[PDB]
Amino acid sequence: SASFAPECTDLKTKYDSCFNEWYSEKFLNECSKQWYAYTTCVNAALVKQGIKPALDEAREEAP
Amino acid sequence: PMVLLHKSTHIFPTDFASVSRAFFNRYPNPYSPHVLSIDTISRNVDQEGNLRTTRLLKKSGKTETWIIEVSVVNPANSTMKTYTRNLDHTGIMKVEEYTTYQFSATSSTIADSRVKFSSGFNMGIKSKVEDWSRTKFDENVKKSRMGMAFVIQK
Repeated sequence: SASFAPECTDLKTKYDSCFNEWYSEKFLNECSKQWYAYTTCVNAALVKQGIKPALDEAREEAP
Repeated sequence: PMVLLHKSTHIFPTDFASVSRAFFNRYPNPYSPHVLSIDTISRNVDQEGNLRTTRLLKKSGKTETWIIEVSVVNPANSTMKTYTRNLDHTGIMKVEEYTTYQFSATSSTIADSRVKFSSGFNMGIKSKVEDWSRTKFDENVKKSRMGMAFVIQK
């Protein structure tokens, strides 16, 4: 399973494996460290893709 | 706008835990080559003890589309509800899918799915046809009145 941002894909796998264990055994929030890593990467990627084009377009001036 | 609903039922011969974990680990598989990425936006244990999850998929086709997937897992009732819908191209068509998984008499997990396809272009076509009919009506009325004046002239 990939991610919309490739740099996050490995942290995504590291969260997914832990959550699979947590779900299969315990639940049927102990994976909070990999969750923090993954959500930080995904938040940064969302910021980049969705916001920055507008800023780089609005940065067009005599520097 | 235009709405259509279809329903189907499929029974997985497995436990609710296995089917639910499989739903959460569906890709990649040879039967779904169009999915390009999945991401977990939110996941928590609600006040009622149910797991609420919101994931974000991206898919290709004939060209790429974002999809939101909302899911609730009640472990006490061994039930699961899933809902999916595209986030972009919503003005063209909106495809929503709602599925309920339940679990012992047949010892199987029943999944009742219902998909609602709503296209919004039904009004976008009507608006252009409306402008077209207004133009044609003006032209034809002018031509007919001018012909009537011409024949009064004789």
